Amino acid sequence: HKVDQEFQAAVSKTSWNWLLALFGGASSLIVVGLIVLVCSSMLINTRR
Amino acid sequence: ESDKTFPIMLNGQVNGYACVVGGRLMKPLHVEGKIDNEQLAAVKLKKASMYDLEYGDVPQNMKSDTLQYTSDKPPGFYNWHHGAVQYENGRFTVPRGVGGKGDSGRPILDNRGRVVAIVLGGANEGTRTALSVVTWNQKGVTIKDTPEGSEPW
Amino acid sequence: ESDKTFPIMLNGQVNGYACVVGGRLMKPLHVEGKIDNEQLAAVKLKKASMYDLEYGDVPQNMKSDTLQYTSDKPPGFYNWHHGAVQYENGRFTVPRGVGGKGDSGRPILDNRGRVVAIVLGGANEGTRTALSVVTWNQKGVTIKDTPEGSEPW
Repeated sequence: HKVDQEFQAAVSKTSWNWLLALFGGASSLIVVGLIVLVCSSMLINTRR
Repeated sequence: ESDKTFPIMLNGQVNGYACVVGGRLMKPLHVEGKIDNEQLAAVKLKKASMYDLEYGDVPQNMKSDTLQYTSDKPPGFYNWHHGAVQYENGRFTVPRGVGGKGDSGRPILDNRGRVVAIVLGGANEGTRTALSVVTWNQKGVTIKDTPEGSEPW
Repeated sequence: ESDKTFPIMLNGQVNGYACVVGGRLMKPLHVEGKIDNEQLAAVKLKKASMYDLEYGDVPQNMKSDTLQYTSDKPPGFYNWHHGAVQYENGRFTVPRGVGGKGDSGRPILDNRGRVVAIVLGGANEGTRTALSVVTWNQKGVTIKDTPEGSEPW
């Protein structure tokens, strides 16, 4: 084998897209949860 | 007030009061004890920790006979188990000396028999004592009004 | 109430009451029986099952002499066959032990001799009895008020 096999450029863009979608779902979900908590707290403070 | 307000027991001593308003029973969180009523002991309480309160759905045979709520609060004198409380400048105050530990959760009544606020604590300014309570609003918002230096009773 | 309120029979037993309001006859669905009046026996009763009711168009002769509905509901006391019924907090109740099965469809009367609601059922709650009924509204909207534990009379 004339070229070494790395980790970054060793998985197809289909697998990369599926993995990134599955992880970004959780990341965006926790971000949305934090945003929702902040918005609820701000609404409570404003309408207090 | 005497009939529909119950004592909370802590090793056999009074330490608070649980109030039934509009078919729901509220009790301060900071006061720890067992409700004297046997029926209310089986009522599940869901807690607003940031409001220092827990509320629950009362059983079927006491919800109508309850302290009817109200939202209109003109300044002046209002009823209280220990006497009269002055609502002025959007603040509830009492003469300095009356009230203390174990009076948390005491309902404040209206002249017509309705509830205006529930006492949680008090802070002494020297001249009077400003009561940290929960007050209601026209838009149906319950603000926990706590003057600076408030100590929960 | 006596003149313009017809019981529904079944095997010689009264099990409800039918009411002619606003020029149209109304009858509740949970009760089964035979309408007393012969002239109204020929009305095809269009059913609102989710409203637990059927309504029909009364003939020409009797549309002039009917009970009148109302939209404004000043809180307080209202007339009824079994005395005064109490209205607060968007809710109707009666002193306990008053009313029972077979009283469904009996209108609630006000001071000026007009209908404000139609009794459908009740829940006995010890201190009082909460009446599960149908009521009107400002925008011409018919709304049910059926408290928890309601039983169709």
